Amino acid sequence: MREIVHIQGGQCGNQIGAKFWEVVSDEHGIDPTGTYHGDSDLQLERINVYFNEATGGRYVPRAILMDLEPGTMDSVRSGPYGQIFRPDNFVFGQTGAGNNWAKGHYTEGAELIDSVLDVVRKEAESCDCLQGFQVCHSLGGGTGSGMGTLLISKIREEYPDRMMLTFSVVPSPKVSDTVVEPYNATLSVHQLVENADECMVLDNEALYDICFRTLKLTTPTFGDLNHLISAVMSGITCCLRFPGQLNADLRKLAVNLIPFPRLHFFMVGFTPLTSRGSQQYRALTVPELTQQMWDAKNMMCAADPRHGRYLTASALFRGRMSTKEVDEQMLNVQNKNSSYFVEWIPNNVKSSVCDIPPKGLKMSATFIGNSTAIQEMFKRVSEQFTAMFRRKAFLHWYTGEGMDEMEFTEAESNMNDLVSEYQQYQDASAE
Amino acid sequence: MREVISIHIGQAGIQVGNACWELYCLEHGIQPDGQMPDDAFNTFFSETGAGKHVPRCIFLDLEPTVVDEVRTGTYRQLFHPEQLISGKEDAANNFARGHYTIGKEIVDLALDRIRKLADNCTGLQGFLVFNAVGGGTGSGLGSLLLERLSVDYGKKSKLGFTVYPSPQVSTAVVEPYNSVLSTHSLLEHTDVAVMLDNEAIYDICRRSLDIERPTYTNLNRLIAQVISSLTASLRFDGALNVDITEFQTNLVPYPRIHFMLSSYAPIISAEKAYHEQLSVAEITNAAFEPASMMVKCDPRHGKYMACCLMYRGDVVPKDVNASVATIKTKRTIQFVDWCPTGFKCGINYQPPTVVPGGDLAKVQRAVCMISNSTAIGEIFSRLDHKFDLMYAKRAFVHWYVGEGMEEGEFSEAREDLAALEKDFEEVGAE
Amino acid sequence: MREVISIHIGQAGIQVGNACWELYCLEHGIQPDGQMPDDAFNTFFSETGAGKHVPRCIFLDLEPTVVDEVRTGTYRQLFHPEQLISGKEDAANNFARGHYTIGKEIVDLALDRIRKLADNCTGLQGFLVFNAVGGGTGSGLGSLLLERLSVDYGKKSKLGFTVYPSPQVSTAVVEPYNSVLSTHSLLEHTDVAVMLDNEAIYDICRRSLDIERPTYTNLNRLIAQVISSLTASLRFDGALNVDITEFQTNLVPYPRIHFMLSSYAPIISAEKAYHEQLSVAEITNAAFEPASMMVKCDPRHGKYMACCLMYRGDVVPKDVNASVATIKTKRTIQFVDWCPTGFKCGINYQPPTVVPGGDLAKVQRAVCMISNSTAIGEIFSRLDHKFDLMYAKRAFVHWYVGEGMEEGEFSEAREDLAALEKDFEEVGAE
Amino acid sequence: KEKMMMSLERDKLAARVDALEQ
Amino acid sequence: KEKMMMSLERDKLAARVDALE
Ligand SMILES: Nc1nc2c(ncn2[C@@H]2O[C@H](COP(=O)(O)OP(=O)(O)OP(=O)(O)O)[C@@H](O)[C@H]2O)c(=O)[nH]1
Ligand SMILES: Nc1nc2c(ncn2[C@@H]2O[C@H](COP(=O)(O)OP(=O)(O)OP(=O)(O)O)[C@@H](O)[C@H]2O)c(=O)[nH]1
Ligand SMILES: Nc1nc2c(ncn2[C@@H]2O[C@H](COP(=O)(O)OP(=O)(O)O)[C@@H](O)[C@H]2O)c(=O)[nH]1
Repeated sequence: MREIVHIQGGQCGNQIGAKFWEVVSDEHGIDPTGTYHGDSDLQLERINVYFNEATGGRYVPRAILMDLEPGTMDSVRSGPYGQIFRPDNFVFGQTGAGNNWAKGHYTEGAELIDSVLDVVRKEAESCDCLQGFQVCHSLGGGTGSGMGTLLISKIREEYPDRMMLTFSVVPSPKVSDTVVEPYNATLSVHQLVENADECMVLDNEALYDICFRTLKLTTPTFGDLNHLISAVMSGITCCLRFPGQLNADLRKLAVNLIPFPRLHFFMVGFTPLTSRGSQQYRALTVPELTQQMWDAKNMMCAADPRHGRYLTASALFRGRMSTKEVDEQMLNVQNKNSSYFVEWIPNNVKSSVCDIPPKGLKMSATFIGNSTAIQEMFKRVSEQFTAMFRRKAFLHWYTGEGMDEMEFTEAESNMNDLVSEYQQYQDASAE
Repeated sequence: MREVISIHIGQAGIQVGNACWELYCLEHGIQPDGQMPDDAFNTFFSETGAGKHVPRCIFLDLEPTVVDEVRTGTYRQLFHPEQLISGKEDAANNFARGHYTIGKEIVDLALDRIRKLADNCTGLQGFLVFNAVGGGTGSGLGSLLLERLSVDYGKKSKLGFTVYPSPQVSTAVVEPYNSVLSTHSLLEHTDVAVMLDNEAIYDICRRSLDIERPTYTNLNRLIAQVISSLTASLRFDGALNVDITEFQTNLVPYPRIHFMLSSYAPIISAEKAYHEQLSVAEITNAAFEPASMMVKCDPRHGKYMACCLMYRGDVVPKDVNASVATIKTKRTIQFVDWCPTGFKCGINYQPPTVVPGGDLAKVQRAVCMISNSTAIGEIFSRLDHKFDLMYAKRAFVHWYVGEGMEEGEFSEAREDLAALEKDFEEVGAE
Repeated sequence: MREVISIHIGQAGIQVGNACWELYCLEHGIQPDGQMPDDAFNTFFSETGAGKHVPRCIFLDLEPTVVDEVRTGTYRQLFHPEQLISGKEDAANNFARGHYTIGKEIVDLALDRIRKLADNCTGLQGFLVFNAVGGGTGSGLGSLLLERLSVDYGKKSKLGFTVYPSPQVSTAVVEPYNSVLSTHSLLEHTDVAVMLDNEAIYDICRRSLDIERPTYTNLNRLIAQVISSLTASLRFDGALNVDITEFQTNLVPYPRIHFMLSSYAPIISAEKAYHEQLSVAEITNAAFEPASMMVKCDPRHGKYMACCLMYRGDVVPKDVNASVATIKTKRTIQFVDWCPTGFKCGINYQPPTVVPGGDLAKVQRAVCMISNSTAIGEIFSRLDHKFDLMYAKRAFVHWYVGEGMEEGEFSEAREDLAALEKDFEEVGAE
Repeated sequence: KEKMMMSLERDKLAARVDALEQ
Repeated sequence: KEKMMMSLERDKLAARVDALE
């Protein structure tokens, strides 16, 4: 009865949202036609967190798909679970943003934002109680980043107290897809710092590394990356949907994770990610799950935790589990890696337990870590943005959209200040 | 005639209440449907004309999931549907959220139902408040409810069976914060506060019951056994009857000092049972063992001020007198110089009932030793620095500020806890 | 011998009369055909030589639809076809339309049929006028009928069960206007006016009956139960019999102050029933709770002047005396300094009958607490500014003027309601 | 512990100073 | 070091209060 309003933005956001809704429908026993086919009371007990009931047994996702070009959501509708979404929740433009955050935020986003907020308000007003909004999108893209930041600002203005959750696909370190990724990321991070209450960072190269090393897949398409992201998205909120021995809602996770308002960026990971060959060979135990969680390779962010220090870390376990086992494992990890954990926080672990594991898995565990390691990700973004902005390459595309040059400097200053605060709390000594 | 109103606040409160009410239903023969196939149930149950017995309890939570678990589980036809009170938004481990913004209407409705319950009681020994010091629902809403109860009901004895954060192991981050806040709140409202630690009960289950994977169900079963032993004198007759009012008079030396350690004995599994005598002296020694205490607090560091023993089963006053004489003559146990007696023995002829499917074995004798001792200042010393370590950087302070708190509230709470430390030192020293 | 004539004016009047007469038929065993397979029905029904019992009621409305629903429904062979009086054109929420132009011939025929009823009654306890303050039919025609009844019958007790507009929720726009007009009219004609609010009864249904979608049928059933409890002492014997003439003498201190709040207890569904004992003390406390009050007016703001209790079922005078003593000792309940007793208790041995298809459970005890208190001035204070805010712009005034009204009538009604406010303040003050 | 006690004392002194300035 | 520095801060605040008295 604590509803969540899902929003997908851009091509990557729409694909991630489609995969996420496929996964959630699979978990809740929802067929592509909307009818419940789960044969489980617990699936329907808290289905209202994501779905609303239709005239019959049909369940419509509380999702809003947003884009400036119709091709992405045409593909979404052609997908296996494209028919669950209400056709009114597809808000599309006609001319897509050419990877231009200025186009997606000021010129072409201004017209579509009214319809987007109309749909968002219509979905929110139907909710009995609203935990918040979750926006899945990709930094480094025109329509995605632009429309997402604009909508996040609008929703923050309309619903200040409500929780705001962000799944941002930050551009990868080594191989960049588009050239204007540093501009788009720098402009979007400035908005996310001020508006998004909780923001979680994903990198495609980190996803590729984890799916090639742990899953040991040979030809990983974007579908598999979306599968991992969707697994994290489901596992973060399974405590709202299922009974838990020690449940923790999104607001509880945010309170236990965020020490100071600006330091709300998190890296996430899902366990157990097991290769098909070693599925039988691996033992599903609490220590094994914790060991896989705390591996640097398991992190879905490019930034590696060993360089930084863990400010906080929430761990949401799923399955019939021993709270003593979980707590002892968390304490043992903190004691063993006390160098990597902040000294001025006595306990850096927020453990939550849910009694319902995902289908097929006896046990599972999602990890959400606020660590100063993300400082290096922001620093790399700065090293690219400053270098390209010095020569003002591709600046005229943003300038012709009615964007002042001073906005770039302000965004860079904000992101550098965030880096500075991360470093200050990384090297902060108690007393 | 000896009615006691039970309040269960937060996830921990409701989960220990599940075990407590299962234990009471088993003890009094009440089926989960509500009725049983004299008048000893009147302490915890009020009977209707239909013959069905309904508990005098109130399940309070700002989260709906935990209460809906009870609404769906076996005890769905036992409890009163309106007595189960559920919120809409969880406190999110924010004492401010549970005490200033969300908790207002919920606690108002809680007072309404508590009033309906108290109007149905001829006598009223007091309230049994079971919450979790260290969570927004438990800390904030429980503190607000206790404040309202102190305002309106007045001199009724409120016994807070609080669960405090463990020294090293924990599950939350702002737990020292809201623990300090709740401690400042309940220093002046509850009459007797019983301290409990999950780490201590986990250790108990590991070494005694030989459970290598203890869980909250086992912890709550042990706590329920402790509370049943505490209340057994109200429901079942026996030599040396003890009362709820007698707890404070024999146990609280000064109004500020009312936090108490609890230890149940024997804690033995079904497998190793009936292998030793389990005599009165042995079980008393086991109860006084530092390991058996349900708080991570070595009693050897401090000095016992008062010790109330609740004996259950085939126990004779001479046996308890000899056992307490041996305990006094024991040199490891050290008492304060100003309390030459320091002992309150109370026996009952009802042996502890064993929950089927539990790990405890059927023992014909049992001891619940609840002690006021100055050693408990150690746990307050631990929370006093676990708090101040974050409060130096003002970490997570904005979260509490957002729901109507000030830095002054944290300052006042922390100063009050330091004053409590000083008072513990003052009473402990001659 | 104890006949009471029922009048139902307007849509609300007829729709509450449907529930009332269904309840009376169920209570007295009258099948909807008209006859049953003593003389307790004489209060509400007059028996014919053939054995068919016809109610002493009159359904008055200027709209044919509501009356035709009764003429076509199950109760078509019960009521007198000419007693069902139907108009041609609706009053269109216009007090002037219902009081000056359309209502004339209708009220003439109404007095004719009312005289024919009164000629068939040996005794006559009074009139029960059920209308809707806030609509042309109920307000205008009802006021005109009340004036004519006061002129011709004289001292007969007219009890008006009016449904006033709710504070915030409403269904009409000129409801403040015609409500003020009708209140000015009925201040000087009715003997005891009982206030009812749709918002308050909706709250009662939502909280007590757990109905998330309350409707007019539910509201009318609650009103019918209240009126049946009010009339129970006329039809069934019991200790402490209370009469219609006794209502005013023990309830109306001054002729102007005769507006009174109503509260029924218990209001519990079948599922929630037999979870509580439902003792006399508990039901009395529930009746005195502001939430159970059938008017959106917190009694804590004012002071109680008189409280008449109608108990139904297995109630003993000792229990009612203990309950009323507890109420008097209660600090929250505040009475006027000039009324030391302020209580009129009356018991009856007939439990309230349950309407099949309703939500109320079969309870062996029932309380109807009808109170004169100075808090009621608050609703008049709400309507007094709701009126003048519109009246400053003279909005919708031409609609009233067209059917034979003047600005002087509005001014006089507003000044009269202000005088009523002043009277309530003066009676409340020492 | 002594540090944070003295810090709360310092905070109270600062609040008193601000009140005096007002 | 931090204790002595912040104690000096306490002493300065107390002296300021006394001066303002
Ligand atoms: N002994 C024991 N402690 C428990 C149990 N369940 C929860 N706890 C403790 O209770 C604390 C949190 O309780 P709650 O405040 O009620 O959690 P909640 O219901 O989600 O409410 P908030 O967290 O305040 O929003 C945790 O830190 C646990 O240590 C239990 O079953 N047994
Ligand atoms: N409590 C309750 N109130 C009702 C019910 N039916 C109607 N009302 C109220 O009655 C008022 C209007 O009644 P009427 O005047 O009789 O409506 P009408 O029959 O069309 O006549 P006019 O409105 O005057 O033209 C509305 O404002 C409603 O609030 C009912 O079933 N229960
Ligand atoms: N994980 C994942 N990432 C994607 C997908 N599609 C695109 N991306 C990445 O998202 C980044 C930004 O693209 P995007 O913002 O969606 O383009 P836009 O929609 O036109 O704004 C690109 O660099 C892609 O590498 C997908 O299906 N899954």
